Amino acid sequence: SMTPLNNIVVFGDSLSDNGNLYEYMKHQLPQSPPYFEGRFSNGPVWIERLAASYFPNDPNSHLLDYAFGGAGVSVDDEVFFTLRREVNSYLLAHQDKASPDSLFVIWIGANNYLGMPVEVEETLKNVNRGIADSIQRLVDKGAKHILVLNLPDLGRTPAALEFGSVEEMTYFSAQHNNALSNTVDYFKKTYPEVEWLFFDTGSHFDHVIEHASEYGFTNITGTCSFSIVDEITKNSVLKMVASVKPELTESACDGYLFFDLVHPTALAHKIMAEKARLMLDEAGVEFAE
Ligand SMILES: CCCCCCCCCCCCCCCC(=O)O
Repeated sequence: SMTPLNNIVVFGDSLSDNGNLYEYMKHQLPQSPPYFEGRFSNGPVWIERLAASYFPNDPNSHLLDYAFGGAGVSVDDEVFFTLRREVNSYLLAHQDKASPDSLFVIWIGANNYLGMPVEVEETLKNVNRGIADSIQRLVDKGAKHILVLNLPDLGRTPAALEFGSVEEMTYFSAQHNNALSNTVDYFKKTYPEVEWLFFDTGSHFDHVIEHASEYGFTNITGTCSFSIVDEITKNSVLKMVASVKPELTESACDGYLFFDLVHPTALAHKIMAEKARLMLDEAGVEFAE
Protein backbone atom coordinates (compact mmCIF):
# COMPACT_ATOMS: atom_id res chain seq x y z
CA SER A 1 0.00 0.00 0.00
CA MET A 2 1.10 3.58 0.74
CA THR A 3 0.32 5.17 4.09
CA PRO A 4 0.00 8.88 3.12
CA LEU A 5 -0.99 9.59 -0.46
CA ASN A 6 0.68 12.45 -2.28
CA ASN A 7 -1.60 13.04 -5.25
CA ILE A 8 -4.90 12.34 -6.98
CA VAL A 9 -5.10 10.91 -10.51
CA VAL A 10 -8.55 11.14 -12.09
CA PHE A 11 -9.96 9.41 -15.15
CA GLY A 12 -13.34 10.57 -16.34
CA ASP A 13 -15.45 12.75 -18.58
CA SER A 14 -17.04 16.21 -18.58
CA LEU A 15 -18.05 15.73 -14.94
CA SER A 16 -14.36 15.71 -13.97
CA ASP A 17 -12.46 17.61 -16.71
CA ASN A 18 -10.59 20.61 -15.28
CA GLY A 19 -9.87 22.22 -18.67
CA ASN A 20 -8.23 19.57 -20.87
CA LEU A 21 -10.74 19.70 -23.72
CA TYR A 22 -10.86 23.50 -23.49
CA GLU A 23 -7.11 23.74 -24.06
CA TYR A 24 -7.19 21.43 -27.08
CA MET A 25 -10.19 23.40 -28.40
CA LYS A 26 -8.16 26.66 -28.27
CA HIS A 27 -10.56 27.95 -25.58
CA GLN A 28 -13.51 27.77 -28.01
CA LEU A 29 -15.43 24.97 -26.26
CA PRO A 30 -16.88 24.98 -23.66
CA GLN A 31 -17.28 28.71 -24.34
CA SER A 32 -16.11 30.52 -21.21
CA PRO A 33 -18.02 32.60 -20.21
CA PRO A 34 -20.67 31.35 -19.73
CA TYR A 35 -18.81 28.18 -18.70
CA PHE A 36 -16.09 28.61 -16.06
CA GLU A 37 -12.55 28.52 -17.51
CA GLY A 38 -13.19 25.47 -19.66
CA ARG A 39 -14.92 23.34 -17.03
CA PHE A 40 -18.32 21.90 -18.00
CA SER A 41 -19.96 23.95 -15.24
CA ASN A 42 -20.02 27.53 -13.90
CA GLY A 43 -17.38 26.83 -11.24
CA PRO A 44 -14.57 24.40 -10.43
CA VAL A 45 -15.47 20.74 -10.67
CA TRP A 46 -15.76 18.38 -7.73
CA ILE A 47 -12.33 16.75 -8.07
CA GLU A 48 -10.53 20.10 -8.11
CA ARG A 49 -12.31 21.12 -4.92
CA LEU A 50 -11.42 17.78 -3.36
CA ALA A 51 -7.74 18.22 -4.24
CA ALA A 52 -7.76 21.73 -2.77
CA SER A 53 -9.32 20.45 0.47
CA TYR A 54 -6.18 18.37 1.02
CA PHE A 55 -3.65 20.74 -0.61
CA PRO A 56 -5.04 24.26 -0.24
CA ASN A 57 -1.83 26.09 -1.22
CA ASP A 58 -0.94 24.32 -4.51
CA PRO A 59 -3.70 21.82 -5.32
CA ASN A 60 -2.82 21.59 -9.00
CA SER A 61 0.61 20.12 -8.22
CA HIS A 62 -1.25 17.25 -6.51
CA LEU A 63 -3.93 16.62 -9.16
CA LEU A 64 -3.31 14.84 -12.47
CA ASP A 65 -6.65 15.15 -14.26
CA TYR A 66 -6.81 13.04 -17.43
CA ALA A 67 -10.56 13.47 -17.94
CA PHE A 68 -11.74 14.95 -21.22
CA GLY A 69 -15.22 16.22 -21.88
CA GLY A 70 -16.90 13.72 -24.21
CA ALA A 71 -14.89 10.76 -22.93
CA GLY A 72 -16.39 7.37 -22.28
CA VAL A 73 -15.77 3.67 -22.63
CA SER A 74 -15.33 2.55 -26.22
CA VAL A 75 -18.41 0.78 -27.60
CA ASP A 76 -16.74 6.13 -33.50
CA ASP A 77 -17.50 9.87 -33.39
CA GLU A 78 -19.71 9.32 -30.33
CA VAL A 79 -16.75 9.43 -27.93
CA PHE A 80 -14.01 12.07 -27.88
CA PHE A 81 -11.52 9.86 -26.01
CA THR A 82 -11.69 6.61 -24.07
CA LEU A 83 -11.04 5.60 -20.49
CA ARG A 84 -8.47 3.12 -21.83
CA ARG A 85 -6.58 5.93 -23.59
CA GLU A 86 -6.65 8.15 -20.50
CA VAL A 87 -5.15 5.35 -18.38
CA ASN A 88 -2.56 4.57 -21.05
CA SER A 89 -1.66 8.27 -21.26
CA TYR A 90 -0.97 8.29 -17.52
CA LEU A 91 1.03 5.07 -17.86
CA LEU A 92 3.07 6.33 -20.83
CA ALA A 93 4.28 9.36 -18.86
CA HIS A 94 4.96 7.24 -15.74
CA GLN A 95 7.21 4.54 -17.28
CA ASP A 96 4.29 2.08 -17.31
CA LYS A 97 4.04 2.20 -13.50
CA ALA A 98 1.02 3.22 -11.41
CA SER A 99 2.30 4.95 -8.30
CA PRO A 100 1.38 3.21 -5.01
CA ASP A 101 1.09 6.64 -3.35
CA SER A 102 -1.62 8.02 -5.66
CA LEU A 103 -5.38 7.92 -5.23
CA PHE A 104 -6.69 6.78 -8.60
CA VAL A 105 -10.24 7.94 -9.31
CA ILE A 106 -12.56 6.57 -12.01
CA TRP A 107 -15.89 8.29 -12.81
CA ILE A 108 -17.02 7.27 -16.28
CA GLY A 109 -20.00 6.07 -18.27
CA ALA A 110 -22.41 8.99 -18.33
CA ASN A 111 -21.26 10.14 -21.78
CA ASN A 112 -21.99 6.70 -23.25
CA TYR A 113 -25.59 6.58 -22.04
CA LEU A 114 -26.44 10.23 -22.77
CA GLY A 115 -25.52 9.61 -26.38
CA MET A 116 -28.80 7.66 -26.25
CA PRO A 117 -27.33 4.67 -28.18
CA VAL A 118 -29.61 2.23 -29.95
CA GLU A 119 -28.21 -1.01 -28.47
CA VAL A 120 -29.19 -0.99 -24.81
CA GLU A 121 -27.68 -4.17 -23.41
CA GLU A 122 -24.50 -4.18 -25.50
CA THR A 123 -23.78 -0.62 -24.32
CA LEU A 124 -24.26 -1.59 -20.67
CA LYS A 125 -22.07 -4.66 -21.14
CA ASN A 126 -19.26 -2.80 -22.82
CA VAL A 127 -19.18 0.12 -20.40
CA ASN A 128 -18.90 -2.34 -17.50
CA ARG A 129 -16.27 -4.38 -19.34
CA GLY A 130 -14.21 -1.27 -20.12
CA ILE A 131 -14.28 -0.12 -16.50
CA ALA A 132 -13.24 -3.58 -15.26
CA ASP A 133 -10.44 -3.71 -17.82
CA SER A 134 -9.01 -0.34 -16.76
CA ILE A 135 -9.23 -1.27 -13.08
CA GLN A 136 -7.38 -4.53 -13.72
CA ARG A 137 -4.74 -2.65 -15.72
CA LEU A 138 -4.14 -0.13 -12.92
CA VAL A 139 -3.81 -2.96 -10.38
CA ASP A 140 -1.44 -4.85 -12.65
CA LYS A 141 0.79 -1.77 -12.99
CA GLY A 142 1.00 -1.21 -9.23
CA ALA A 143 -2.01 0.86 -8.11
CA LYS A 144 -2.78 0.50 -4.39
CA HIS A 145 -5.67 2.98 -3.89
CA ILE A 146 -8.63 3.09 -6.29
CA LEU A 147 -11.86 5.10 -5.89
CA VAL A 148 -14.78 4.15 -8.15
CA LEU A 149 -17.84 6.40 -8.49
CA ASN A 150 -21.21 5.19 -9.81
CA LEU A 151 -23.70 7.32 -11.77
CA PRO A 152 -26.49 9.68 -10.79
CA ASP A 153 -29.96 8.97 -12.17
CA LEU A 154 -29.47 10.33 -15.69
CA GLY A 155 -33.25 10.39 -16.11
CA ARG A 156 -33.14 13.53 -13.97
CA THR A 157 -31.16 15.49 -16.56
CA PRO A 158 -33.01 18.25 -18.41
CA ALA A 159 -31.83 16.44 -21.55
CA ALA A 160 -33.82 13.31 -20.69
CA LEU A 161 -36.87 15.36 -19.72
CA GLU A 162 -36.81 17.42 -22.92
CA PHE A 163 -36.06 14.50 -25.27
CA GLY A 164 -38.54 12.14 -23.60
CA SER A 165 -35.92 9.55 -22.58
CA VAL A 166 -36.38 9.59 -18.79
CA GLU A 167 -37.20 5.87 -18.55
CA GLU A 168 -34.32 4.86 -20.80
CA MET A 169 -31.79 7.05 -19.00
CA THR A 170 -32.90 5.83 -15.57
CA TYR A 171 -32.69 2.24 -16.81
CA PHE A 172 -29.12 2.76 -18.03
CA SER A 173 -28.20 4.38 -14.71
CA ALA A 174 -29.69 1.66 -12.52
CA GLN A 175 -28.35 -1.25 -14.56
CA HIS A 176 -24.93 0.38 -14.82
CA ASN A 177 -24.79 0.96 -11.08
CA ASN A 178 -25.86 -2.58 -10.22
CA ALA A 179 -23.18 -4.06 -12.47
CA LEU A 180 -20.54 -1.64 -11.20
CA SER A 181 -21.24 -2.62 -7.59
CA ASN A 182 -20.68 -6.25 -8.59
CA THR A 183 -17.41 -5.28 -10.28
CA VAL A 184 -16.12 -3.42 -7.22
CA ASP A 185 -17.15 -6.30 -4.95
CA TYR A 186 -15.18 -8.68 -7.19
CA PHE A 187 -12.02 -6.57 -7.06
CA LYS A 188 -12.32 -6.11 -3.29
CA LYS A 189 -12.45 -9.88 -2.80
CA THR A 190 -9.71 -10.62 -5.34
CA TYR A 191 -7.22 -7.88 -4.37
CA PRO A 192 -7.45 -7.36 -0.60
CA GLU A 193 -4.00 -5.73 -0.75
CA VAL A 194 -5.47 -2.76 -2.67
CA GLU A 195 -7.50 -0.07 -0.92
CA TRP A 196 -10.93 -0.05 -2.60
CA LEU A 197 -13.11 3.03 -2.20
CA PHE A 198 -16.59 3.55 -3.58
CA PHE A 199 -18.81 6.59 -3.83
CA ASP A 200 -22.53 6.03 -4.35
CA THR A 201 -23.30 9.07 -6.49
CA GLY A 202 -26.64 7.47 -7.30
CA SER A 203 -27.89 7.54 -3.72
CA HIS A 204 -26.29 10.90 -2.93
CA PHE A 205 -27.82 12.62 -5.94
CA ASP A 206 -31.25 11.22 -5.10
CA HIS A 207 -30.84 12.59 -1.57
CA VAL A 208 -29.97 16.02 -3.00
CA ILE A 209 -33.06 15.90 -5.25
CA GLU A 210 -35.29 14.86 -2.33
CA HIS A 211 -33.96 17.80 -0.27
CA ALA A 212 -33.08 20.17 -3.06
CA SER A 213 -34.15 23.41 -1.36
CA GLU A 214 -32.22 22.47 1.79
CA TYR A 215 -29.09 22.06 -0.34
CA GLY A 216 -29.74 25.46 -1.96
CA PHE A 217 -31.51 24.56 -5.22
CA THR A 218 -34.75 26.25 -6.29
CA ASN A 219 -34.88 24.80 -9.84
CA ILE A 220 -33.98 21.20 -10.72
CA THR A 221 -35.50 20.86 -14.22
CA GLY A 222 -34.37 24.03 -16.03
CA THR A 223 -30.94 25.22 -17.13
CA CYS A 224 -28.81 28.29 -16.40
CA SER A 225 -27.49 28.32 -19.95
CA PHE A 226 -29.70 27.91 -22.99
CA SER A 227 -29.10 25.45 -25.83
CA ILE A 228 -31.02 24.69 -29.01
CA VAL A 229 -30.30 21.13 -30.15
CA ASP A 230 -31.33 19.48 -33.42
CA GLU A 231 -31.84 15.74 -33.94
CA ILE A 232 -28.24 15.07 -35.01
CA THR A 233 -27.16 17.37 -32.16
CA LYS A 234 -29.09 15.38 -29.55
CA ASN A 235 -26.59 12.59 -30.21
CA SER A 236 -23.90 13.67 -27.77
CA VAL A 237 -22.87 15.64 -24.70
CA LEU A 238 -20.36 17.68 -26.70
CA LYS A 239 -22.93 18.62 -29.34
CA MET A 240 -25.27 19.84 -26.58
CA VAL A 241 -22.44 22.00 -25.17
CA ALA A 242 -21.54 23.40 -28.58
CA SER A 243 -25.19 24.42 -29.05
CA VAL A 244 -25.22 26.75 -26.04
CA LYS A 245 -26.23 30.29 -27.04
CA PRO A 246 -24.04 32.32 -24.66
CA GLU A 247 -26.00 35.56 -24.90
CA LEU A 248 -29.07 33.79 -23.48
CA THR A 249 -27.43 32.55 -20.27
CA GLU A 250 -29.24 33.65 -17.13
CA SER A 251 -27.25 36.16 -15.10
CA ALA A 252 -28.32 34.79 -11.67
CA CYS A 253 -27.89 31.02 -11.50
CA ASP A 254 -27.19 30.35 -7.82
CA GLY A 255 -30.43 28.33 -7.51
CA TYR A 256 -30.13 26.01 -10.52
CA LEU A 257 -29.08 22.39 -10.16
CA PHE A 258 -28.28 22.22 -13.91
CA PHE A 259 -25.97 24.54 -15.81
CA ASP A 260 -26.80 22.98 -19.21
CA LEU A 261 -28.91 20.08 -20.44
CA VAL A 262 -26.74 17.52 -18.61
CA HIS A 263 -24.11 19.23 -16.46
CA PRO A 264 -24.63 20.35 -12.86
CA THR A 265 -23.78 23.79 -11.53
CA ALA A 266 -20.90 24.84 -9.30
CA LEU A 267 -22.85 24.29 -6.07
CA ALA A 268 -23.59 20.69 -7.04
CA HIS A 269 -19.87 20.14 -7.64
CA LYS A 270 -19.13 21.68 -4.24
CA ILE A 271 -21.62 19.34 -2.51
CA MET A 272 -20.13 16.35 -4.32
CA ALA A 273 -16.62 17.30 -3.23
CA GLU A 274 -17.73 17.75 0.39
CA LYS A 275 -19.47 14.37 0.50
CA ALA A 276 -16.53 12.65 -1.20
CA ARG A 277 -14.13 14.15 1.36
CA LEU A 278 -16.32 12.92 4.23
CA MET A 279 -16.35 9.43 2.71
CA LEU A 280 -12.57 9.42 2.36
CA ASP A 281 -12.14 10.73 5.92
CA GLU A 282 -14.41 7.97 7.22
CA ALA A 283 -12.29 5.42 5.34
CA GLY A 284 -9.14 6.83 6.95
CA VAL A 285 -7.46 8.07 3.76
CA GLU A 286 -4.59 10.44 4.54
CA PHE A 287 -2.76 12.84 2.23
CA ALA A 288 0.52 14.66 2.82
CA GLU A 289 2.88 16.78 0.72
C1 LIG B 1 -22.61 13.71 -3.41
C2 LIG B 1 -23.34 14.85 -4.10
C3 LIG B 1 -24.64 14.41 -4.73
C4 LIG B 1 -24.96 15.24 -5.94
C5 LIG B 1 -24.16 14.81 -7.17
C6 LIG B 1 -23.76 15.97 -8.08
C7 LIG B 1 -23.60 15.56 -9.55
C8 LIG B 1 -24.84 15.84 -10.43
C9 LIG B 1 -25.02 14.85 -11.61
C10 LIG B 1 -25.81 15.42 -12.81
C11 LIG B 1 -25.77 14.54 -14.10
C12 LIG B 1 -24.38 14.54 -14.79
C13 LIG B 1 -24.28 14.09 -16.30
C14 LIG B 1 -23.06 14.79 -17.04
C15 LIG B 1 -22.68 14.28 -18.48
C16 LIG B 1 -21.38 13.37 -18.61
O1 LIG B 1 -20.72 13.24 -17.56
O2 LIG B 1 -21.15 12.87 -19.74
